[PDB]
Parts: sequence; structure tokens; C-alpha cells
Amino acid sequence: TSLPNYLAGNGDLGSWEPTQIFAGEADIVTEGGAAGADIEIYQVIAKNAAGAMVPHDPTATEVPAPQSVAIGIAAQPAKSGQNVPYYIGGVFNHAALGWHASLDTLAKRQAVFDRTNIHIGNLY
Amino acid sequence: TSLPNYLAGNGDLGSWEPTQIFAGEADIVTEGGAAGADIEIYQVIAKNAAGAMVPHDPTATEVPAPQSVAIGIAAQPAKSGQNVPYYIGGVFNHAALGWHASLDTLAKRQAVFDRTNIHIGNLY
Amino acid sequence: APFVAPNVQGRVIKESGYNTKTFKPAYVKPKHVIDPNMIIPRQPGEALGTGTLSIAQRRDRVIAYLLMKHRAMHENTWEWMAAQAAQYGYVDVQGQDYPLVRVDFGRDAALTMTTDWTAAGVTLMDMIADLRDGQRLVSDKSMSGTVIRDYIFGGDAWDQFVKVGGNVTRLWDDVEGVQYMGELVGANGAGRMRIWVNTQKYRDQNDQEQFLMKQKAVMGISSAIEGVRCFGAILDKGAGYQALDYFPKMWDQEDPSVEYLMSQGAPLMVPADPNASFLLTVMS
Amino acid sequence: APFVAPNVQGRVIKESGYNTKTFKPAYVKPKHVIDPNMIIPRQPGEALGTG
Amino acid sequence: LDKGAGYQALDYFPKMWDQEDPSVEYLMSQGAPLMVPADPNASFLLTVMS
Amino acid sequence: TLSIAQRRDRVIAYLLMKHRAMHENTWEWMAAQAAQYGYVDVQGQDYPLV
Repeated sequence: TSLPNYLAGNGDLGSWEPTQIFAGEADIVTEGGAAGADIEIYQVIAKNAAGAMVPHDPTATEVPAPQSVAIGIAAQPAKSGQNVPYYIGGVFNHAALGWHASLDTLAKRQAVFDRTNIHIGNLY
Repeated sequence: TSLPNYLAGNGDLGSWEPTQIFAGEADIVTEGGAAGADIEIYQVIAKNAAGAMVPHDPTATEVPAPQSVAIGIAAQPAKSGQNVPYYIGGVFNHAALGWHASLDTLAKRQAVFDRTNIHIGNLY
Repeated sequence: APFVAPNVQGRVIKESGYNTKTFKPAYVKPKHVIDPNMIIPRQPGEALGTGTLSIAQRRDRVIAYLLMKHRAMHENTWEWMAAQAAQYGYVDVQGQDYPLVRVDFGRDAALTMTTDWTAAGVTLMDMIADLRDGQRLVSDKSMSGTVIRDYIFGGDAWDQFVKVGGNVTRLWDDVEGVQYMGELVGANGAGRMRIWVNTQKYRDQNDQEQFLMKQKAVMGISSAIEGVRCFGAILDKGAGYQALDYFPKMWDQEDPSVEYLMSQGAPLMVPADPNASFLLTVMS
Repeated sequence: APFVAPNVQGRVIKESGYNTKTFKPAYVKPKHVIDPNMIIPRQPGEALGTG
Repeated sequence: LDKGAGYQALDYFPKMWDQEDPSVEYLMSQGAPLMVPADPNASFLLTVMS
Repeated sequence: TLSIAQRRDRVIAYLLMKHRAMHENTWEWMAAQAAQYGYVDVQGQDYPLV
């Protein structure tokens, strides 16, 4: 870390791409709750049987387990035991969000948030 | 890079220390010639039997090989086959240079350059 | 400086470089929703039964009070952050709407000490020796070799200390929770030990009340800590995103007529030299 | 642009990023040593005999 | 079809407004275009390859 | 060197330009469809195929 470089050379300093989370104009609404697992930014979240936030996990069970019904979108990342701020309302670009496996197409990603204040849709 | 970091946090942007090459005020003299092996900055270099710059190596043989007599101090790093500019005259900081094993203490690191126009000594 | 006989050329002195460290401040968002349920009822200053001031003026009164309370909450947060930084060398910023992240300023782990003043056979000199050793470590570690003059005790630490034992400072005569216990000469040698006890209680983010200073410990500190109070950008379209200690903002919902009042700010209290202080846990 | 029935809200459009490049320059040091060996000698201009 | 521009007829109309918390801001443009060949038969299209 | 307010200003100017340009591109695309095919399929996720 000490010396300069006297010799010529090139360097690709880096690249930046915007992440657009909002895809519409509902009332954006947020809440905070304890996490039960490692949650990434804009990961879709559910609440487990103990009321702690857990990343959304459809087909968790033979009766479906409460992790299987999504409840919000993480606004900042958190480790287990920490508080997670998360969105409960708003219109969100499905592409930016973190999704479970097998929840591939937008047609499925909408089905997670029909009965809800959140709605999830495509950007143009 | 896409998302700005919103949360508070800490980061060590870096730790810097001057690498003072010179420990005296004599005439500084430099040459340049092809390298025979990968040479770091301020490494102490000999000349191998082929006449190419090779990092200094005492005890290289039942008769000492020409890699075993130091001839200069590399001014820039170079791969084999590249031209290495190197110092051949000047008073140099004991600690800044690329010595190797068994050439550990300042006494030996001086004995390598006794009569030469290069001399090696402590910074205060 | 080096001694060199005037014959010889001279002597070359080696320089030293620096670490550099960088921090992002926390973000604070208290807001009150102002129903008619809060504007209509009588509040202290109102003349009690005679209707001398309109609903508009009662609203103005309550909003002025809430702005004042917001300023107070930010100021409390600055105090809490500064206290956490001085004590621990780090601050665990938290909340419901804010995940736990530890802003470690980089106090060397040697300066977070532990000894047992509850053990049998401890003497006043052993305790003062522990404090002197804390001072020694700080002097060995600081950027400026500064000696600590001020030692701040928790309540439990001060009770243990007194149980086993037996001008600028005027700015804290009138102040609650801060107790100036004067000075002791002891066997520190390196600098006279101003003694403080701090017992202030603050409302945690669970609105449980906790002590601002770790009660079971003693903190030494010196002005060389040269802390900076840092205020980041306000991430709000109001006031042009510019960086402010706090920003009071107010907007209303059209029907039902509900006002929302929010103050927000981006505070961080950074010790310039995280090693100009130390913390010693004295209790079991 | 997206066609959108006058009733409904409209659609949100993504936008692009940036890419960056950086370069260190090279360094050049020609020099001469000018001896009396190089100055004394004649220059075609000089006349014959007594330059 | 917007209260902005007084329901006037315009090539395009740009409109901008913001939420207050979080302070996300919206920018939208309105337009009612149609490009009418008054005489559709003054042109032809000839496909020339399969 | 840009305050965050100025970063906002820059991006807003750019997006206003982008909107104007996307509208004018739609004018071009409609004119193209009219002149070539004699008909235009106006479509979208938010506009039934007409």
C-alpha cells in the first residue's frame, strides 16, 4: 500500500447500474419486525409461526406453513435476531426483488400479492 | 455497483507508509538490462551466467555462481525477458530493499555492498 | 535529533504514514400523526374551560411543542451516540425500522479492560492501580500520547470503589445525573485524576429506561479524543437533500384532515482518536 | 412510448448505467553528455585551415 | 385526460409530483397521438421476398 | 462535485428529455405503421389491441 505506480497502465475502474424498485404509485407503507433468518435487501419475506420475519418460502408445510404466505419486501438486509424494515404497501418491480426458487415467471410472482396492499408488476 | 449503502457503517480506506529508498546523499546511478527472472521493486539483483538480471542469491554454486554477487537494486518490477531499470550507485535504506532469507541482519546486508558504489545503511 | 560529528554527511530520518478510516452516519425518523384527537382536547397552557384560544391556535401550540420534543429527541440521540462512542469505541445503532449495524471506530481491544473489584483482599491501591494501568495503555496507544485527566464512574463502580476505599468543572454543578467527585491525588503520578460519577438514565428504543454510562464500569477519557459530530445528507426532497443536523417536515392528508409531522436527521458522533479513552469493567 | 388507456396510471420505465475507464501515462527521458570531445571538433561550416 | 393542462389538447404534457414519506418523486408525460393518412390509398406496400 | 439536489436536477432534466423523445418516437412509429400497412396496432400491457 506504500508505493505509487510510475509505469503506464490501464484500469477499468467500474460500472454502475441503477436498481429500480418501484414500478407504480400505490401508497408506499413500511413496518419493522424481528428477523428469523438472514434476509437480503428487497427479499420477499413471510412471517413464521413465531412471528419472526423469514424469507418467503412457498410450499413450506401437510398443511401449508405460515412461511408460505408472503407479507412484505425487505427494505434493508438483516441477520437473524435483528430488526428488518420492510415494505407492506406499494407497487414493486418484480425484477428487483429476491425470490424463492421455482417462483420464476411474473405470472407466479403476482400470485403472491393479490390479496394484499402490495402489488408487483413489470417495468416497461 | 447498483445500490447505495443506506445503513451506517465503518471502513478503513487504507493504510499508507512511505517507502524511503535512500539513506544517504551520494551520487545516484542507474542502468538497465534484460531480466532473467521475475523481479520485484527494489529487489537486490545479481547477473546470471547468461548476463541477465536475476534476483541476488548467495550460496548459489562447489564454486559460487554469478547470481551470488549483488550488482544493483531494481528500480521497477519486471517479468523475465523484460528490461529492468536498476540502481548501481547511491546510499540505500537497509529495510526498503528486497533481501531474502539468511541475509537477515544489517551486518550481512552491508557486507553485500562493501566496496561498490552502492552503500546500505540505516535510516535514523 | 541525531548526533553527527560535523565531518560526516548527515543522517536521514524515517517518516511515518497514516491509517485512514471512513464512516456512514445513522438515520433518525421520529414522526407524530396529529389527529383532531390531539388538537381538540385541552393541553396544559389552555385556560381551562373558557374558550380563549381557537382550534387553530391550540394546533399551533401543540405543533410548537412537538417540534420542540423532536429537537429534544434528536439531541438525546446525539448524547446517546456520543456516550456509546466514548465508552465502547463503537455504537450499535438499532431500531424497529433500522437493522443492527455496529459502527466500530477502532478502539484497540486492549483498552476494553476487565478486573474484579468485588474480590476479597482488593485495596484502594489496587483499584487506583487498575485506573493507572488503563491510563498507561491509553498513553501507549493514542495518536498524541495524551494523559487522561477525567475518569467517569458508573454508579455501581463508584459504590464498589467507595465501599472498598475510605473553572470548567462549574459547568456541571446544576446538572442532574452528573456528579463531580472532585479529585484524588493517589499514586497515578502521570496526571491528577478528576473523578466523575454519571448515573443519567435514558429511554431505550424499547422505552425501557437504562443508564447512559455503563454503571458497572469506569471510563477514562481526554479532550484529545477530539470527536466530531457528523451529520449526513437528509434523504428527503424537502430542503434539497442537503445535510442538516435535523430537518422538521410537515404535510397533511386531505380527508380525513390528518397532519403528519416528521423530523429527520443523519447523526453520527465519531471519536477522532478512538484510543484517547478506555473502559474498565470493575464488577463481576 | 407505451400506449396506456387514459384511465389507468401509466407504466414505469427503466434507465441505464455507466461504465468507466482509466489510464496511467508513460515517461520519457532522453539526454546527452556534451564533452569537449564533441564541441572542439570542426563543424562543416568552419573554413579549412583556420576554422 | 388530465386536470393538468386543463384537459387541453396537446402533443405531449409532462407532469411531476412527489410523495412525502419516503420522498419518492414521480415524473409522467401524457399524450393522445394518432397519425392519420387522410388518403390511405396514396401509398402502397410491396413485399418482395419470402 | 454535484450536491444531491444537483444530481436530482440532472436526472430530472434527462428524464424530461427522454419522455419528450419517447413520445416523438411514438409519433414516428405510428406514422411508419400508417404509411406502410395502412393500419396501426396500438397495443400495450395497459391498452387492449385496437
